[PDB]
Amino acid sequence: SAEERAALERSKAIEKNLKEDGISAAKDVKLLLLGADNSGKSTIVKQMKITGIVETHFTFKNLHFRLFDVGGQRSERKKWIHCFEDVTAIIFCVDLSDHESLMLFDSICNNKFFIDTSIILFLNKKDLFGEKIKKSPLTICFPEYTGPNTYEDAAAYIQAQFESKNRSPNKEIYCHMTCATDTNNAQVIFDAVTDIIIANNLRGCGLY
Amino acid sequence: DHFLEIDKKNCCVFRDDFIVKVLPPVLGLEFIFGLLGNGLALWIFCFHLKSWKSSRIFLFNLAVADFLLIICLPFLMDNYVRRWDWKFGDIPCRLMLFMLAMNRQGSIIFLTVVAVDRYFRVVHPHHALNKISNRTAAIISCLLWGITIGLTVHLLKKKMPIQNGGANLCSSFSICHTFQWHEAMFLLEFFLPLGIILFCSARIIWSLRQRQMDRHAKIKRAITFIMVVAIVFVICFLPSVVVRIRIFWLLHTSGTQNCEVYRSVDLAFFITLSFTYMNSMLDPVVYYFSSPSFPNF
Amino acid sequence: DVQLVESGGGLVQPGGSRKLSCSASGFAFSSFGMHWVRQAPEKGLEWVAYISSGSGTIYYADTVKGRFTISRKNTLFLQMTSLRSEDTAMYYCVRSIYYYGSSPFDFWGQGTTLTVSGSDIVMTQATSSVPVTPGESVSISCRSSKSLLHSNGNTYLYWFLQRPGQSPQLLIYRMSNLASGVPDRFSGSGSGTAFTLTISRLEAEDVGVYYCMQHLEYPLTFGAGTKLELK
Amino acid sequence: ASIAQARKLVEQLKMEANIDRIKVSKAAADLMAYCEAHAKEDPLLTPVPASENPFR
Amino acid sequence: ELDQLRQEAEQLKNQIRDARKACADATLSQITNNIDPVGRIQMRTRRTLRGHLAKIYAMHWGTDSRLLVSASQDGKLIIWDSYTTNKVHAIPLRSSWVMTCAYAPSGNYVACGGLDNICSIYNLKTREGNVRVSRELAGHTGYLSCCRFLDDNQIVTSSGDTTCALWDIETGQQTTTFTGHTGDVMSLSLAPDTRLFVSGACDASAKLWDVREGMCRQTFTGHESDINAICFFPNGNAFATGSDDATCRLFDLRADQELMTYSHDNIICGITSVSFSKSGRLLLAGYDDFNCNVWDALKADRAGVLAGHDNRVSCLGVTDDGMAVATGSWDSFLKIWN
Ligand SMILES: O=C(O)c1cccnc1
Repeated sequence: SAEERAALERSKAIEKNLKEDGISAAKDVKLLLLGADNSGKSTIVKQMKITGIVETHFTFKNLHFRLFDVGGQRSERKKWIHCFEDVTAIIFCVDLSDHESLMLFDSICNNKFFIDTSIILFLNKKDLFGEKIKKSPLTICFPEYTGPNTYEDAAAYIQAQFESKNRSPNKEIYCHMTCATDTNNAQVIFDAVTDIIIANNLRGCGLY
Repeated sequence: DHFLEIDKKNCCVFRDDFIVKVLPPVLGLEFIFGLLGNGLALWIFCFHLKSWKSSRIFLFNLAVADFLLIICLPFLMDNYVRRWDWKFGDIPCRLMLFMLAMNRQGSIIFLTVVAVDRYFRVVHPHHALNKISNRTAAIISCLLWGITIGLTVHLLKKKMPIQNGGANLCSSFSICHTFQWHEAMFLLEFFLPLGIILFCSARIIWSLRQRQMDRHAKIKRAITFIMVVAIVFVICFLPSVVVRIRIFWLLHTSGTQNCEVYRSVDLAFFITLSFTYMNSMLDPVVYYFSSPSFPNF
Repeated sequence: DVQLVESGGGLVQPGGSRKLSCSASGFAFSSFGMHWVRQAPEKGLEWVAYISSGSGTIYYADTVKGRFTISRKNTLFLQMTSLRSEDTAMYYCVRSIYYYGSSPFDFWGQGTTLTVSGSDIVMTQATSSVPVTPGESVSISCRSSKSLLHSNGNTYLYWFLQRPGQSPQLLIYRMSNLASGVPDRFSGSGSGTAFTLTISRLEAEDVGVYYCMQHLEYPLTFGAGTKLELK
Repeated sequence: ASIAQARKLVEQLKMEANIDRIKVSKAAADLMAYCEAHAKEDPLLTPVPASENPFR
Repeated sequence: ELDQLRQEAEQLKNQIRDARKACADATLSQITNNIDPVGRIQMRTRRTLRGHLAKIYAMHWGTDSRLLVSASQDGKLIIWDSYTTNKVHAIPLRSSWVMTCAYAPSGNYVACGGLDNICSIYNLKTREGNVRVSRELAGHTGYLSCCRFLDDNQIVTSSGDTTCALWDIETGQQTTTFTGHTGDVMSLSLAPDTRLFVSGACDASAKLWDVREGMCRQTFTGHESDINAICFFPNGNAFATGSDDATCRLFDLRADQELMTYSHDNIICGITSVSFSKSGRLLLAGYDDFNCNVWDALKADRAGVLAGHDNRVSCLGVTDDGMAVATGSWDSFLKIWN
């Protein structure tokens, strides 16, 4: 090999930079963030601070969370949603103060790429839902609702109506109810992700 | 069934009547139970599975160690049928003792390493050990094999078979006073791996408990399987080590001057030593009863 | 624009030592491999040292190994010890980058004058000077002791032009390709063991000394140089 | 809205319908003629030997 | 008013169908029945381009058939010397969500785009030695699915806002825009002479465009589902498209209709690329089923299988001299078959 060895030195050097970038990036946790239009997404993005895809990111207990708000896409999901096949979890926001969100959940949580990927479900605006139930009953949004018109039961019924939509048995829907003033969302996301990661490790170990 | 002088020390051995009546049947049972499970496990790991992570690397090493242990067994079946008249001679005797000792040692190492792997995968899930490359696992594996090999390679150096009466003995576990490192190996390979096994299992169980995700059916699966692996280890190895302890207690308190004391407990030793082969025959617990893949196959 | 500037010249006592430094700006220095080349006070070029990207490999000429040392903040150094009477020259800092289609030796610093009180591929240029005038066409030729046409198909001859009072400019690389920014009047030619630059419709801007060079293996050999001289 | 959009659609359909169309017999036969004319210049369908192959 | 326009459009379509059916005097499969089959096309993995760390979505060959650019959702676009497997450049994208890339016919430039809506033009031959963005082309209302250079100064892009567009890379502006699909323009290919190009859309139609006149010149249909990939037959008088309906079709420009259909009962996965060989006699199609199949493009039967990947193939491409056919898949390894 003549001056075709300096070329090989360059090859190895940028192979080294590729691996060094990759092992540094593999420390980050990726989270697709979703919901219907105006369903409070931006508020939990704001609590954590920082026309295409919109990546937010934040750092918590030595994990780096990359938090993709994809809803800017004015096009059908099926032809790009397979980009996000590799995310650690899907974060799904529902505004209780608002029902299209329920059909959207039915559509995504059974999608062929995501039957193995868990959903973290935030029922935003619980306080406004408490106010709403005090003035207009839950039957307006769910004519089949058969139970008392009180927050502690109506809200759990909405939670059940969402969680009933997953048809594959390899996932869990980690619920939460957010009053929109809470700072705890980072901890909720974090320990839901820890459960998800140990479940993935138990699968990878063949122990589960 | 009397006595011996070997290795510059008083030793004893007993060709008791019961051994051919019990041990070759049990050991043949271990041989078939081991091959039918472990060979198919290697088959699955080679053709049915198609990718690796460090966990799968250590499980494959465990299966290999068990395979070589199982491959030992038919000679020993013949050896016990021959009442320890070892036909196959010098080189087969030395390589067989070496391998068999190494395979206990190695299967124990990969049980221990699988348990440590589970600990770091569940108790410290973000830790760097959980993200090592398959090449890293391979070099760790070769070092593990290295210690299991080198710590017992001397069995190729020692002379065998040992001849007395109507027999030519191909064995290491004769009774006698000299504590050659083989005994320290056989003792510590139980107790230190038992410590690691139980520590890791206890912390995995506790972390899944305090996390309040113990409620789920598949997490209940994980919990129970973590515990049964430890129980299998205990029942397979403890009855043999306690008998070696009794042999040393009798040697300490009474010596070899009346070796007829030792006949039945020596028979019991080899009977329970077959348990240590049971740990290999019961290896399906680590690959078939768990996972979705093995019930799917 | 791309720029290389060196410092540390002047008179030195023989047997002494000196460090010469090269300061690089306007380009991604870390990714280049940098050479040192030296011109004796009235003679053709001679190669001195090389240091690759990431400092992975380093080479020296036969008369220099161990007496000098090359090291590289966008700065490159040549550390010289036991300077002999022969080591006086103008020293040029020369960049180069290696990958398929790249163009080594393509830019040369302005250079510092320093003065003091057999298996290698030999190369010859057959004519010391050629008289020529504008509008004519001319030919300069070069030969090597070992064939340069390598198994991977390339033939590693390079051609440089030194106009009087300038650092050399790369004209042709790997015996056919024309360096970027060079007028189309130039062309490479020949194969195997003998090579030829052809100048069609020569101009006063082409008056100067032409050096061929092999890059097949170190130490790199420059030709004796042909002066295409006016009228 | 709809009047202009439908006008564009029908304008396009009518402008496009006027295109001249040849018989499929010809349109297929000369694809065969192309394939057979350049079968001598295709390394993938006739295997190239290792002496000529650059991907040795 | 509107009903009359709808009825007249319907009648225009019935005239289209009548004219196209009138031209179908014989089928390609019937005409080419007597041609000798191409036989069992055996091929082997001469190279494996290890070095990407996430799913690969695109590849493209230089006009010299030696350099190749491959881009993945790790955020790197890498240029490979295919004869030695060396990495020539590695380009860190300003965003990790790439879906397409291209290598200019001169070799001077590389282009890339994806969910950003933006299409970035890298300059490989910079005087500064490193490789940098010469132009970021912006203006689509959705993801850019596919793009190709016509020449160094102008590039054509295809996007999820039902629109293809032609850019002047100097000014960074749309010299022409091609509205007219009912859905995403999922894939594209410029013809050999670059006077016209086709795009396969997620409304299951493929349309023929004129890049000078700026108008749709013909419209082809026949798939039941989205067309994931498309390209011209090397003569430039035919093209072939591959759908998520698990089949490929060959369309003729002058006969305005589908000539042949490539399918088999054991195949249910969608196509992800469909590319001809240099003679046109082979059509190589990449499938979501992890496999890739080589079809005799005249006889319409399986010539062979390029099976080497642990996950779906996202791209495929034959060199300009026909000497090899690369593939690239989501298991992050490109592989050269020959
Ligand atoms: O299992 C053993 O190590 C063994 C078996 C028979 C004799 N000596 C040792």
